[PDB]
Amino acid sequence: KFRRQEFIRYRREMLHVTPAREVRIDTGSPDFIKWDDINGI
Amino acid sequence: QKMVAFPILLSLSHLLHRRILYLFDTLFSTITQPDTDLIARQEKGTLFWDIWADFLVTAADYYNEQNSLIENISNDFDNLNKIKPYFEAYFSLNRWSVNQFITYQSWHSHLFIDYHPPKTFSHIPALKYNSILQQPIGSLVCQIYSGLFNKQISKNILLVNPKTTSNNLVDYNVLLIQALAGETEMKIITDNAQRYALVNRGFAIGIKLLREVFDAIALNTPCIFLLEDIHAIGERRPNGSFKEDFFGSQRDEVHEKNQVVYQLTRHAITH
Amino acid sequence: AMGAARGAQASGDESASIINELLVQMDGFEDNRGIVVLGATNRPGAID
Amino acid sequence: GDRMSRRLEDINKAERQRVWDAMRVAAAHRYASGQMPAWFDPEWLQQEEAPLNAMDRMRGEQRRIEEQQQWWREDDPYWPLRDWGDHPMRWWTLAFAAIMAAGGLATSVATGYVEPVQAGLGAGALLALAGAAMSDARCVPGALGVKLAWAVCALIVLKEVSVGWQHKRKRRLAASAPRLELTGLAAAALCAGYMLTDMSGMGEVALPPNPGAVFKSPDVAYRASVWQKWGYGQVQMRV
Amino acid sequence: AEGGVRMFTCSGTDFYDVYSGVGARRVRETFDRLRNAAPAILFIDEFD
Amino acid sequence: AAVDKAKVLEDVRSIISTQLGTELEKVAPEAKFVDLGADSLDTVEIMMALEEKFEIALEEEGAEKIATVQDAADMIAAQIAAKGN
Amino acid sequence: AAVAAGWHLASFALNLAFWGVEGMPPDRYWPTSPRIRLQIRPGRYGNMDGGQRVYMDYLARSEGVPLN
Amino acid sequence: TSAPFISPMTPYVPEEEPTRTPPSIKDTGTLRPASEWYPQWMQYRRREDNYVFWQDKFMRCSTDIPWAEKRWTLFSTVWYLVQQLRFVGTPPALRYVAFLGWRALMFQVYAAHKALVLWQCKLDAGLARIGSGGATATFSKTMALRRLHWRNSPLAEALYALNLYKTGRVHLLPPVAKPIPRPTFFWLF
Amino acid sequence: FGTYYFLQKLLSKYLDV
Amino acid sequence: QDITIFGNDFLNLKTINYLSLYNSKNKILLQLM
Amino acid sequence: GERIWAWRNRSENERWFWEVFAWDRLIFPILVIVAWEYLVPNHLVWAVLAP
Amino acid sequence: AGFTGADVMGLMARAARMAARQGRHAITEDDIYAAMENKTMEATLEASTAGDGGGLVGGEGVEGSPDPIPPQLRRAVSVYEAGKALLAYITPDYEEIARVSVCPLNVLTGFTLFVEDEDKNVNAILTRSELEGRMVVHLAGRCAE
Amino acid sequence: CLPNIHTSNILNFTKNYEIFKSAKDTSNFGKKIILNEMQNLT
Repeated sequence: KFRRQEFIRYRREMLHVTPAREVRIDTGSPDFIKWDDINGI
Repeated sequence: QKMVAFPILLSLSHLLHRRILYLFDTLFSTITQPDTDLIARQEKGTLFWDIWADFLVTAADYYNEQNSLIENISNDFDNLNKIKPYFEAYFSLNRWSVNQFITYQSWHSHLFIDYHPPKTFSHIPALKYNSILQQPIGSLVCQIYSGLFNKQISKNILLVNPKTTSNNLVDYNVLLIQALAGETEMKIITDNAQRYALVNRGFAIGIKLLREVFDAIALNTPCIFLLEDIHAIGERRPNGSFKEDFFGSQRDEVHEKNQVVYQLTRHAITH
Repeated sequence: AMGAARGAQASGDESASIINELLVQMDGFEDNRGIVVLGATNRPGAID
Repeated sequence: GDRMSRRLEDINKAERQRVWDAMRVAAAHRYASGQMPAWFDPEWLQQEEAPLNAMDRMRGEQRRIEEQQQWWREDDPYWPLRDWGDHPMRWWTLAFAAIMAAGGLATSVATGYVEPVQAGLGAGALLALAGAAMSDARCVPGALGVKLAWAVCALIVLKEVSVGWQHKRKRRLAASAPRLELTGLAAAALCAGYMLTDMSGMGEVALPPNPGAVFKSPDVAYRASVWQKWGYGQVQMRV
Repeated sequence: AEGGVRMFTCSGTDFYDVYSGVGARRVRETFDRLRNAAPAILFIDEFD
Repeated sequence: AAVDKAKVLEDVRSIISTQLGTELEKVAPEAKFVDLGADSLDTVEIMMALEEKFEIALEEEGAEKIATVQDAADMIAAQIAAKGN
Repeated sequence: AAVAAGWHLASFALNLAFWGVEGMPPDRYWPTSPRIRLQIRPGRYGNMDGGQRVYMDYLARSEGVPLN
Repeated sequence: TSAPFISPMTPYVPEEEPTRTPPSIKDTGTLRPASEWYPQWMQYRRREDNYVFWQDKFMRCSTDIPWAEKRWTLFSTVWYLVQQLRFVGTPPALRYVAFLGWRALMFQVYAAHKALVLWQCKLDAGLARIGSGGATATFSKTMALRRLHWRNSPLAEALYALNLYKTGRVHLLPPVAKPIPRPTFFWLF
Repeated sequence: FGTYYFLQKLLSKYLDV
Repeated sequence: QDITIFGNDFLNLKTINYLSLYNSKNKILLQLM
Repeated sequence: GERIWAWRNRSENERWFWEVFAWDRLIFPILVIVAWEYLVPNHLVWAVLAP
Repeated sequence: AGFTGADVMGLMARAARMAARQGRHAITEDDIYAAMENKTMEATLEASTAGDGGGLVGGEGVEGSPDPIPPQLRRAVSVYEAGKALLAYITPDYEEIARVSVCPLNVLTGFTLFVEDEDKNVNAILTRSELEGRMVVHLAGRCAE
Repeated sequence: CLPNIHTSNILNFTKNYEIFKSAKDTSNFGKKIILNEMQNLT
C-alpha cells in the first residue's frame, strides 16, 4: 500500500507539469543503536 | 435410507454458490454496457466513416488545402429477418470456456501481464533429472500453493545457462519459468534488458525506464518477473604498469606503490 | 519503416507507441480470425 | 552414470514390448481377413514376451544361476498362495452360484411363488458363466468375468436391501420392510472380495476427455481434436 | 539518538534529473525542508 | 548414498542404553545382545524402538540375524543409504 | 428468538475463521479482476484526451491518497 | 510352454501398468504418523544427497501419475465435491485443529497395535511348543516385523499358524502379500 | 492341463486352409 | 562378461575432459577401438 | 499446499465439468424446456413452433 | 576475516539454506562452515563450466558427468585429501584446519577450509618459511596418491 | 545452473519419449481380444 500511495502522489505531481524521506529514531527497539554500538572507532 | 441424500445436498451447495457468483457477474456486465449516447455515436460514426469516407476516398483517387476540397466535392457531386438464414441453410462462443490464457495491460492503462500460461512441468522432462533445481523450484511451488507467497520478502534469483548457438531457438530458462507460472496458475511478466542498453550524451536513460518498470511490478503482486540477458547492462565497469615504463607518468608516492605491491603478491599467492 | 528496433529516432513517444499498438492488435485481445499480416522487408535483422 | 543407464534400459525394454504387442494385434487382424503372406505361422501370436526381451532375460538369468553356484500338505503347506493361473475368487463364485440356484428352486417349489426360482436361476447362470471365464485371469475375458460377477452380486444386494423379496410379505407394514438378511450379506462379501483381490482390467473405458484436461497438454493436434468434438471448433487457439 | 534532533535520509542520484534544472529545484526543496526543521541531521548516502 | 556411520552408531548406542537401562559406557560396538540382558522378546522391542527413532523400515530377512550392536548399526545405515532409489 | 439468532451468529463466526486467502491457492476460472473474466475493453468513441486527468484523481481517492 | 521361439526357464508373467502412486518417501509402513515436514533419516546423509525429498514431491504431485488416477468416472465427479468442500469450503484453522486431533488418535492406535503384535509373538512361540511337542520355544523375528508393517494377508497368517501347530518349523514363512490394485468398473467407477 | 491344445492347433491348421 | 544397448559415438569436449583427466589407459584404448 | 497441488493435478475433467458444463449445458436447458412446456397452453404455435 | 556486515548477513541467509538441506530448522555451527565451503565451491564450479567445456562437476547425468561418482574415483579423492590435511597438520605455524570435505557439491575434488590469523601478517607480509610450507602442502596430495 | 542439455543424446531421447507418453493415454488392453478369436469353425 505504501508504494502504491507514493506512486499515485508522484504520478499526479509529475503529469501536472523533494526526495527527503525521514525515519524516526526509537531507542527502545532491539534495532536501537547504542551510542558506542559501533566497534573499533 | 437417510444417506441417499448426501450427494444431492453436495451438488446443490456447489451449484448454488456458483450461481450467486455468476449473478454478480451478469449484473456487472449488464450495467457497464454503453448507454444511449455511445450507441448513437457508434451508429453515426459508421454512417459517416464506414460508407461516406471510403466512397469519397474512391472519388479522390479518381480525381487526384480547402480549394481541393471544394473541387472534388463539386465534381463528384455533379457526375455521380434475423432467423431466415438458419432455414435457408436447409431448404436451399465464449472463448473463456476452453481457453483461460490472457494477455492484459494492468493497473495503469489510461505492461503486458500474462495470465495462466498453458504450460506445466511435463513440458520439461529435463527438470526430472537435474538434482540442483529441486529445492528452489519446489520451495517456490509449495509456497505459492499454501497462500504464503503474498507475504514473503521479494527475492532475486540468477539463472545461468551455457551459450546458445543451436540451430533451434528453444530456451529452457524461459520455458522453465513459464512452466512454473502455469503449474501454479499465476501471472507472469516478461521483458528483455537489451531494450535498455541505449545511452546518448552519457545519460543511461534505460536505467530509469527500468526503475519505472520495477516500481510498476511492485504494484501487481503476486507475480513472477522474468528478465532475460542481464549481461547486456551488467558488464564490468572500467591495474596497468605500462605507464611508469614508457610514459614516465609516476604520479603516486613511493609508499603507496610499495603497499600496492605487497598486497598484490600476498593476494596472488595466498587467496 | 515501422518495424525498426528500439533505440530508434524517438524518445519513447511515437515509434514506441506504434510498436506497442501493433503488439496489442496482434496479441492482447485478438479476435483475428482469418486475418494475416503479410509484412515485407529486405533486412530482417533490424526488426525489433 | 550408473543411474541414467537404468532409466535407458527400462525405456528400451518398455518400448520393445509395446511394439511387439501392436504387431501381434495388427497381424491377427490382417490374418483374419485373408491378407497375409503365407510364410506366416499363426502360432507366432502366442509368444507374449518379445523375442529381444526374452533373449536378454534368458542370458541374464543363466549368467546369474551359473556364477552364483560356484486340507493339509506337509511338504509345502502354503500351496493356496501360489500362482496357479486363475482368479482367487473363482471357487467362491461357483459355490455361490450353486447355492443361489438350489435355494431358488427349493423355495419356489415349497411355496408357489415364481420369482424366487427365476431370480435364483438367472443369477446362477450368470455367475457360472463368470466363474468359467475367471479360470484364466491374464486374458481379456479373464477380466470381463470379474466385472460380470461384481455386477450380478451388486444387483442382488440392491434388490435385497431396497425392494425385498415377494415371498417375504407379511400382514403388518414394518414387519415386511426390505432389510439385509443372509443372501444380501453373502453378495456384499463377494463384492468386497472382488474389489480387494483384483478388478483393475479394461481401465481405458471412461468418460471421454474434456477441454479441461487438454488445456495444458503439449499437443496442438490432440487439443484441436478434443475441442472439435465438444463443440468448440471455432474458438481461437492463441496458444 | 544523542543529538536529540530529527533524522532525514535520501540518496545521491535522487537529484539527477532527466529534466534540466529540476535537480537544482529539488536541491532547493530539500534544503528548505531541512531548514524549517532545524536542528537536525541530513545524511546522504550515495554521495559521490 | 553416503551415510555418516559414526552418527548412526552413537544414536544406536544411546537408544539401546535407554531401552535396556544400562549406561552408555557398557554398550560397546561389539557387545552382543544376550549379555547386555536382552531376551528374545526384547531383541524385538529394541528393533521397534530403532525403527521408531530413525523413521525407516528394516529389511526383515537380514533382521533375523542381528546379534551384535555393529550389525544393528550397519543394517540401519544400509537402509538409510538406499532411500532415494 | 435465541435459537434463530444463534444460527446467524454461528455462520458469522465461521466466516470470521477464514480471515483471508492464506490457504487458498490461485484459481484460473476465477481471477481477481472481473474485466479479465468478462473480456471488457474500450472502443473508439467516448475516449477524450482530457479524461486521464480525472481518471487519476479517482485512483487517488480509491488508494486513500488524501492529496487529491 | 506356449513360446514358439524363445522361452527362458521361468515363464514370463505379463506385468502391467502400476495403478497407484507409491508411498511417499516420508511415510513408514506402520500406523504411526509421519513427521509434519522433514524425516529423521535426512540428518545422517550428505547435503548433496538429500535432494530426494523434493524430487519425490515432484514425482508424486506432478510428473508420475499412472493414467489410472486420471480416469473420469461417475464416482469421481462426486468425490470431487467432497474434496472441494474439504479444500476450499472449510477454513484452514478448523482443518488444523482436526489435524492435531487425528494425529493424537493415530498415536494411541499405533501403541495398541504394537502391544498386540508382541502378544502374538508370545502366543505363536507357545504354539510351536505343542507343534514340536518338545523343545522349540522361540519365535520368528521376521514374522514379527512383517506383522508390524502389514505385509501378511489373513490367509497367510492362518496357514502359518497351522504349520506351527502341526510341525513346529518356526522358520517356514508364507511368501508375502502383494499390493492391491485400484478397482475400476466402467464409466461407473 | 493343455489337453486339447495340440488337437485344436492341428484342426485349425488343416481345416481353414 | 542386463538389457542390450547401443552407443551414440559423439565425443563432446566435456566427455574428452572427463575421459582424459580421470580414466585409466585401457578406457581410452577402448574409445579408440 | 502439497496436498492441494497433488489433488489438482488429478482432477481436471471433474473441475471443468463442475465449472463450465454442469449448469450451463446440462441442467439449465432441461429446466428451461420443461418449465416452458408447463405453462404455455396446449396449442401448436405455442408448444412446438415458437420454442 | 576481511568480511563486512553485508557478508555476515548473506552468510546467515546461506546458512539457513544449508540447514534446510539437512532436515533441520535451527542454524548450527557446521551449517555456517558448510555455508562458507558452499560459497567457495559454487564460485569455482560456476567459472569452470561455461560453454561446451566442462569436465569438473560430477553428478548431472549427461555424458560428461556420471551420476553416482564411481567408488574407485572416491577412494582417490579421499587419499588426496587425507595426504593434504596430514601435511598441513604437521607443518609448524601453518594455518589451522576448520573442515575437511570430500566431493562437495559433487565436484570431483576435495576441499580443506583453512582459517588464518589477520593480526600476524596484516594482509601484507610473506616470509620465506610460509612460502616453502605452502609448496610442500600443495604437493602433498599428489605424493600421497 | 543448467548443464547444457540440448546438445546431448540420452536426454533428447528421454525428453521426446516422456513428452509423447504424457500427451495421452496409450495403453490398449482391450484390443487384444482379437487374439482369442483366431480359431472359430463358424
